[PDB]
Amino acid sequence: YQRLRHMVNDKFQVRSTGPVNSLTMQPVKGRKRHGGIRVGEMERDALIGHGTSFLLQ
Amino acid sequence: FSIPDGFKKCKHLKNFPLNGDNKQQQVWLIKFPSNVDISKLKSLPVDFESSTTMTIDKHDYKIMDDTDNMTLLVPSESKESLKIASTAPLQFDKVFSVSETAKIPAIDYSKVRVP
Amino acid sequence: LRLTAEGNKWRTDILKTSVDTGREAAAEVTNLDKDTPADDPELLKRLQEILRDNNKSGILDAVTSSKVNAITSQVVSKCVPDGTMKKFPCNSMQAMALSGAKGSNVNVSQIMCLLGQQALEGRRVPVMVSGKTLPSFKPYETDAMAGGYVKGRFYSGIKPQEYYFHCMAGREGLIDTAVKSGYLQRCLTKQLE
Amino acid sequence: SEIEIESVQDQPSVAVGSFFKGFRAPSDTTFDLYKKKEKDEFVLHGENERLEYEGYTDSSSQASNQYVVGLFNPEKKSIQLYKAPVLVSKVVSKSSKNLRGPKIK
Amino acid sequence: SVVGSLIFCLDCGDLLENPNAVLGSNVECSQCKAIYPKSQFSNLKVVTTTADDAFPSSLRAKKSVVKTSLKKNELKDGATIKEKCPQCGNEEMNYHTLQLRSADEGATVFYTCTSCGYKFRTNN
Amino acid sequence: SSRHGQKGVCSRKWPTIDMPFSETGIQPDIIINPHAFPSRMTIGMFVESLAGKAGAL
Amino acid sequence: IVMTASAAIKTPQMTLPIWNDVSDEQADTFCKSISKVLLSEVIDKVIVTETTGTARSYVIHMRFFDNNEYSEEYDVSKEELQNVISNQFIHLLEAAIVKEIKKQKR
Amino acid sequence: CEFKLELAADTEKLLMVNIVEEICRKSIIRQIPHIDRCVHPEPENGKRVLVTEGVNFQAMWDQEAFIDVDGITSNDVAAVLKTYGVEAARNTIVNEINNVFSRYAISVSFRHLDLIADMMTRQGTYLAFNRQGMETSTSSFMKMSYE
Amino acid sequence: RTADFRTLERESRFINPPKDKSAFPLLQEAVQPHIGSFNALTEGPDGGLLNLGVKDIGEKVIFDGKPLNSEDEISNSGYLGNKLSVSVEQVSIAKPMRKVYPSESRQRLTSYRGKLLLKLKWSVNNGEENLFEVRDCGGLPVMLQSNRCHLNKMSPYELVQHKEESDEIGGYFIVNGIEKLIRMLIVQRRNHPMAIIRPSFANRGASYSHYGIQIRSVRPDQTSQTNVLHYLNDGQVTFRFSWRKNEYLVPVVMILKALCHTSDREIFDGIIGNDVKDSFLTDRLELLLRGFKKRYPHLQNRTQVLQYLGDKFRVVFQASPDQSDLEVGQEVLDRIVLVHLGKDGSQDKFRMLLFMIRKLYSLVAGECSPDNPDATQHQEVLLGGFLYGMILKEKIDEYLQNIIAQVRMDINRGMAINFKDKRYMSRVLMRVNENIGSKMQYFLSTGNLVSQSGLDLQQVSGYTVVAEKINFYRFISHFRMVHRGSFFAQLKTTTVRKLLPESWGFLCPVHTPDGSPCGLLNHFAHKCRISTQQSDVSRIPSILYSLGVAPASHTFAAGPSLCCVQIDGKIIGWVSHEQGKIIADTLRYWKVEGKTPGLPIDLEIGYVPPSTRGQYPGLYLFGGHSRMLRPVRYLPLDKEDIVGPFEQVYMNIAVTPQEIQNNVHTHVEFTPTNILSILANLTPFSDFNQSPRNMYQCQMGKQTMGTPGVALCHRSDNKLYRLQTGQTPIVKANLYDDYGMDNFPNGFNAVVAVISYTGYDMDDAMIINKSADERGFGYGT
Amino acid sequence: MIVPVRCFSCGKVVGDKWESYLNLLQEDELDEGTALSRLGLKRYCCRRMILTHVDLIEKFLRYNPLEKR
Amino acid sequence: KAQGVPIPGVKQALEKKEGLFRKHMMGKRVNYAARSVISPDPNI
Ligand SMILES: [Zn+2]
Ligand SMILES: [Zn+2]
Ligand SMILES: [Zn+2]
Repeated sequence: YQRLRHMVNDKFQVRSTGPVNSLTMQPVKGRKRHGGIRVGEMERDALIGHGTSFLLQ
Repeated sequence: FSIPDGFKKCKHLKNFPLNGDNKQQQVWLIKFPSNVDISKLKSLPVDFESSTTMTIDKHDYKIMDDTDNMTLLVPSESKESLKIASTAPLQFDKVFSVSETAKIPAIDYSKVRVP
Repeated sequence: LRLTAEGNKWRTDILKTSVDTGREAAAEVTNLDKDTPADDPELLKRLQEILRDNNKSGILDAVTSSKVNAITSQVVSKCVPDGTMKKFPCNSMQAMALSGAKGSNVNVSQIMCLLGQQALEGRRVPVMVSGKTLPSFKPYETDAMAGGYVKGRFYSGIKPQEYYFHCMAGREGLIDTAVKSGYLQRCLTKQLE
Repeated sequence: SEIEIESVQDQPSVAVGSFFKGFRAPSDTTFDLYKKKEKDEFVLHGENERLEYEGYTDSSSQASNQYVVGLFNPEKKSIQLYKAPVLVSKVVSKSSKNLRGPKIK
Repeated sequence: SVVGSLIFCLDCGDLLENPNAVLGSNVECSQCKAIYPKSQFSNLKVVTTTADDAFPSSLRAKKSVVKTSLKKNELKDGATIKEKCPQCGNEEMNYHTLQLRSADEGATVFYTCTSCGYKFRTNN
Repeated sequence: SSRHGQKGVCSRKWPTIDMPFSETGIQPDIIINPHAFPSRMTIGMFVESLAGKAGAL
Repeated sequence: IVMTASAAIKTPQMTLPIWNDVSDEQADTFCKSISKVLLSEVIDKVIVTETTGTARSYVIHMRFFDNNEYSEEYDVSKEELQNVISNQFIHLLEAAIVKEIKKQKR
Repeated sequence: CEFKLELAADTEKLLMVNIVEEICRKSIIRQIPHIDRCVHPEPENGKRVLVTEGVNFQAMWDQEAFIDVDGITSNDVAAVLKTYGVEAARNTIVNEINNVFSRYAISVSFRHLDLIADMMTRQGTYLAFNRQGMETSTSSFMKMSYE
Repeated sequence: RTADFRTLERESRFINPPKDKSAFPLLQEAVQPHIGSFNALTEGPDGGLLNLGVKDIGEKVIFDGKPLNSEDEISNSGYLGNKLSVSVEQVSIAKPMRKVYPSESRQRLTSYRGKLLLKLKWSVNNGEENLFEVRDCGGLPVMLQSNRCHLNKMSPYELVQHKEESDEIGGYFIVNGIEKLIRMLIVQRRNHPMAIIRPSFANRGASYSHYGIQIRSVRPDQTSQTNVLHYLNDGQVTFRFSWRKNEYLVPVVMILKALCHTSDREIFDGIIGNDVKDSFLTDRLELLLRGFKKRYPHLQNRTQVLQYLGDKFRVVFQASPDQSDLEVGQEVLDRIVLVHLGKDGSQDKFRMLLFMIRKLYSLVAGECSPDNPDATQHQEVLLGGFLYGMILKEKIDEYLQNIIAQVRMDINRGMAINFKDKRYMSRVLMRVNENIGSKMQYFLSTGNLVSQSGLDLQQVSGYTVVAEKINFYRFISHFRMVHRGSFFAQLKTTTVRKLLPESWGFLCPVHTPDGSPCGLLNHFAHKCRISTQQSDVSRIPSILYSLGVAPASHTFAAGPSLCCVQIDGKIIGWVSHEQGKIIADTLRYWKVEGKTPGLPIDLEIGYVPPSTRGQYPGLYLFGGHSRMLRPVRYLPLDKEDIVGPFEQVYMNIAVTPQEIQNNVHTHVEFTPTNILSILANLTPFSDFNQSPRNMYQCQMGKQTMGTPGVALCHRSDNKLYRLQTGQTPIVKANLYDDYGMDNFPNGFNAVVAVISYTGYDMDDAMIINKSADERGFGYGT
Repeated sequence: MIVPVRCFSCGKVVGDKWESYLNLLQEDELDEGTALSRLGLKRYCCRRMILTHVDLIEKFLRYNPLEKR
Repeated sequence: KAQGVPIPGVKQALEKKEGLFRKHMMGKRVNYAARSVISPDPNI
């Protein structure tokens, strides 16, 4: 057996309230910088899908 | 012209028996490798078509014969140098080419193909 | 993964008819009566005509494939499960395919019987300008193995010639996944939201 | 069928020069042969009122191949062999030796 | 030397102009002003045949010694596996193999019925 | 991963008391699920298993 | 369909439901009728004997397949072939040669 | 068919074979407009049909003795819309999208397809899900967030 | 009685690093195309590559206008003037040394730059007086374990004593502390006319067809120059080439008449052989000859053609202002048309050009099938060291251009002084950027190709990659990895990625990555070798002529109806197809036999038999650099034979000796393991695994936390992954020992049970024993 | 690196049996199998522990930044 | 619609890649969120 060099979650992160960009005032990009997880157009579409307007809000 | 350097003009040229009577005359062209000695051989075995066999001091040869531009220049006189051969331009009656052929050994299958 | 001595005998006997299949199909597409020999000079000239055309080679590949795949189906139908040494419910390899836990009878047949005809982009194995499918095979060889038909199984192993053919099939499967609904769904969702 | 040879000449006498397909010439002009001293290289040169002929031997062909020309008898069945060099001959015209300025604009 | 529709000089080897473009009764070479013709050169003709591959058709395909087209039904599906038909209940069923998605993902099976002729797609 | 392209993430570090124990008294170092092999068809690993055992003994 | 609503589909098709009173042979004959041949499809060989005279003389010989062969493969008569060559082909050939003379001199 | 062509002395050399070849494959003796080949496949679910490799309804309308003119199907949506109307094109969209899924043995509820088709035919035309079809939409913000 | 592991032998070698020849020669044979390539840059016949390269761009002349100041003569008005001729006669890297070892650079995080020596030739007033000054050319990176490097003649005891690995491979460059290697590239096979159908050719110009010929001519200094032939729908043939970064088109009948004095009938006999009755050819050739006579009626001799060519290219080739149109014309020919035959070989260039026209016409008619560029048979491998030498030649050409630029600045202002003064030369030279070392350090640090010509390559980036040492398996695979090209990665074509039978024994069928680099980032077979140079090539025409090859200069007959004999793209003669195979078979016989001195074993004998609408026939022999070569067992004599991918296509090579069929087999493989890579061979029972799982293992072994080295206490790498408890495999291929993989363990032998018990293991999840982990099982740092 | 203390699978001390194993292969000239048996390793898990040990520490030690040459 | 890399205009700012509307309105980076590798569990 061979042990592969990659950590299982090297991309393991958690953010409550971290730093934000000046222009958008939205969570800044960067795991180590206490950055935010992006909720993209497809996740927006899925939240519209469930008819779950407060989850989208 | 005069050029190139180290080249001397050919003054003496040996006689060529050219007549072209009629029981007729035949002009032959032969190709030979540098390895074989022409002055050593006093007899050349040759037959019609591509089929030929020759062996001169361990080395084996084959005389390829083909039916069918090259121009033959025959000396009329030693002082007249060289002139184009004609009867009525001239072409060779029979053209031959000596090719060195080597005998490739038969594969010893009983020794190489093993279960 | 093992077949019984009885079951393995059936496998070798059905696969013994596959040697003729290669030349039989090659003689059918070429249109030659009494089934001409594999080394026939007119047949070899006729197969060359097929080699130079993409459509003609397609007719040859589809005919030979259907015929060798019929030999594959026969092996699988006979040997699995009536020829397997260990049988269901104890044969776990067989059990997982039948239960729907993991795998299918196709995977089971590649393991215990044969890999079959290695199909590349709907056709057989690619062939060189010389008429050779590999430097090991004869130019314009009328054999199923030369076309990519693997008689070997993963339990017994694949013959070096067979293994190279399998690799071509494997790589082709991988590239299509990498190369090939994001924009199609995005266009509908923005107009239907 | 073994054919006998009467005489062999290792001295310059008769030569062969290839031009192109369909070469006639006036058939009254002369061709001056030259020699350089393992293997000897030959140079051919001719002159005419409107044309000029120039020939030479291939360096890669001379050291590797030895060409010979012979005359055959229909009754005696004997060949008289004479060594002949093959000269790659080109023909230059009156139109040649024409050129413009070394540097134009 | 005359070849087909081409007329070449015997002295230099230059291609002589067409007898219709230049002045009548006499033709001359551009390199050396050589004396020509002989009127024995004759009205030159060239027999140019068609490519044979230039006209691809169903009839030209029927003129080929090898098979160029398959019959309406004379082409049977070779691959067959014992599987229960979800349509009604049949034993004989055709199949197809191809490795879709990533190198980690499994193989997809494409089933086909013989009684009706219904295609299928299921990985496991 | 084994030398047969059978990679898997560490789901848990199972205790030896809770681990299945052999007749010999050995508990496996690594546990591979049998449902991995029917789809991958990595029979090289299967023969590697009985070869490695034979060579160890 | 969904993304481009193309009026120029790659494989445009028509499904024609045939009656019961029309047989399998009749339907196949009908398929051929809709089926259409081209001058290329009936020609076997073309021999052009270019003779330069006076005047460039071009002897164009159209060697077709046998009359019964193309009539059974394309449903085309010899009369149908005559009209196309005498009205279309020669007018199209003359226009192509004139265009090639201009392109040579341009 | 033999015919002689006489050209001027100034016309000189020309590649007649290549010129003839190109015009022969350009010359039509026959062909029904917009149709290339008509084939006879195996009867689809018991229905006796003929599959055409082209679209021209008005031409097939003349073959009433062979074809049932009230059942002549076509995959080309725009061609169906032009001759038979918006509701016919709408029915072609739901059938054609279904053919794409049924081939890969994927079942999609017709409630979805009917909605998609109704949205494409909302303007009485054949609109696609793209910048062009979207032009006729009230929300400029929806449009701005598309492209 | 077994295929055991060396335990006693291993541990003794671990303590005692050999003082003699290093163990595992296959490991050094793996980096053989890398080290060898860089070795040929200075060592070998004709002083390596650079000396030849400087000669090609040997002189640059800049003239500043001045009055001649002589007596009454029109020469004063014409004063081109006096030429401050400049030249370079020799360039040589001295060393990267006060000797300095490679290891110091790694700790120091600085480039292991070697000092360059560049001496000039300054000639003025037609070179009456010339002064040569040896000047620093700047600093350039030097490959480790190369001739320039001090470790070239080193040993394993000695390597450990110099803080390196006992069996250190090399092949890479230490640049700013980062080990970077030049990636090998798949490029068109040198000196071979290729008939290709491309729709790209049509969309460029007016009435352009798909048909065309492409030959990649290579200079002895390894720089390439591609010449393309185009068949226009008019019946015209055009010659395409590239200078600077622009394409240029010239009529083929013009480039033919410039090479040597010939008649229109000499061109006719040269292309059309005894097949004079072929109406297709009779018309096409008339279009060419009449077209040239119509367009250029004034060009009636070789000199006029050269002058017309010189007049139109005097600006682009920059050859001015004293160089005549005859000189510039010849300069164009010598630098562009079929450069593989080189200068003083215009007769050879003429013969090869006629052959390309006949091949082009055979492709249009259909007599010849198009050659596939994506296939392994019609390609070679551009080695790193050769690429390094090419860009070096480019930088020294730029260096000379800069000297002239400084003189042009000087003469266009203050005027300063004369060229005969050494003081002025020394003043110009220190005002010019001579740091070529930094320019070469940039290429090895960015992979970006900055060039005035752009070489004969399509891409401009990614020529260099970090020699990633995360584990030895990934590290050794880098030096066996070959890429088709970065340009090919951005294409919708799948034919390029397709594994082909032409790759058998050259390109590994298993070892290719998953996803985007699939079928593009290939790996060579473990027994595959790449040509570093050529020898005895000059003695082979003598052997061929003796075997019945009729000389091309006397024969005058061409076409697919007859066999064409060529040696490294040099058409030497003509023979029949029957005799063509006889020569090809008899050559191979005297090749394997150590009795013949003029015939080398590494020679490629590419015979192409005649076929019905198949490949263009001929006897295309090869001996040159970059060729793909592999060993096989030749059935008669039972001896080793070296085979290339071009000749293999028509060759019948059995896999196992039991599969040898009578009258249809000439060769047999030594071991079928010769067709796989190092990593592909290392996979246990791979002939029992499914195809994509064997492929995934190569990628897995490359990503494993194993041993990146043992000399880590003298390293300073970005990041390293080290398995603490390495173990030797019980189940292993014997080639594991042949590459001494026990020096770098990649895993551990574990008790594995195929069981569904815990419930936490399912498809992509596996269970590890707690007590095993507690005992240090699979621990890493 | 060095011989592991205890067998990964069961926990039987293996670290004291490395140098003794090489002595049984060198001086005693025994085979791999019989040597392991004399050390008291009958389970195949304990058997592979020493049998499969590489001992890269001897290769690693040859680089010493504390002593000259 | 200028020059012919220049400084981007306000039109370019609203359409940088996918655009301000797509990258920062229709989709957004969020607070009170976490990411991790999933592991199987039959006991939950
Ligand atoms: Zn003339
Ligand atoms: Zn059914
Ligand atoms: Zn233990």
